[PDB]
Amino acid sequence: EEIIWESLSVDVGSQGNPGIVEYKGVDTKTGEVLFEREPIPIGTNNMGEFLAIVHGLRYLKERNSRKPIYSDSQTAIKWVKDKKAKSTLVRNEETALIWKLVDEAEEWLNTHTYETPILKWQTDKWGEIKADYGRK
RNA sequence: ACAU
DNA sequence: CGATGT
Ligand SMILES: [Cl-]
Ligand SMILES: [Cl-]
Ligand SMILES: [Cl-]
Ligand SMILES: [Mg+2]
Ligand SMILES: [Mg+2]
Ligand SMILES: [Rb+]
Ligand SMILES: [Rb+]
Ligand SMILES: [Rb+]
Ligand SMILES: [Rb+]
Repeated sequence: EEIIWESLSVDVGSQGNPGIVEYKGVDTKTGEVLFEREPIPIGTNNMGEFLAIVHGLRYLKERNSRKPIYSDSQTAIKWVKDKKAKSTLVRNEETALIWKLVDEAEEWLNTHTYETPILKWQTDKWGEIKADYGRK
């Protein structure tokens, strides 16, 4: 219904899908960029959306912050809930890095706890999430 | 269909 | 127009 402004918003950006993937997290209220991942040569939109949420969880936990996380990705929210990124991307030498990071993010989820609400950013009502890359 |  | 996902 209403935006929870006291929150962290995350999003993927890419060049191609599959293609070069990056992600970032921003303060929903101010747009301040709080973290940005260096581009990964090949990944998918959904893998990057998943990594962005898990990075947000780790970022907030390290800082003892109870803020929720907004994501625009129905898929990645479910993958985090399930602790399992069900990507179709081939696992090969070219995709090794993204898959390593996804595997490590799942491993983190399986070894840590959090109460962080992971909320759907309602793009249809609120416009683009504040972490968006402005590329579409 | 919906979400990217 | 193409792609990734539930
Ligand atoms: Cl990562
Ligand atoms: Cl909340
Ligand atoms: Cl959702
Ligand atoms: Mg997104
Ligand atoms: Mg975006
Ligand atoms: Rb902590
Ligand atoms: Rb964009
Ligand atoms: Rb979107
Ligand atoms: Rb589709």
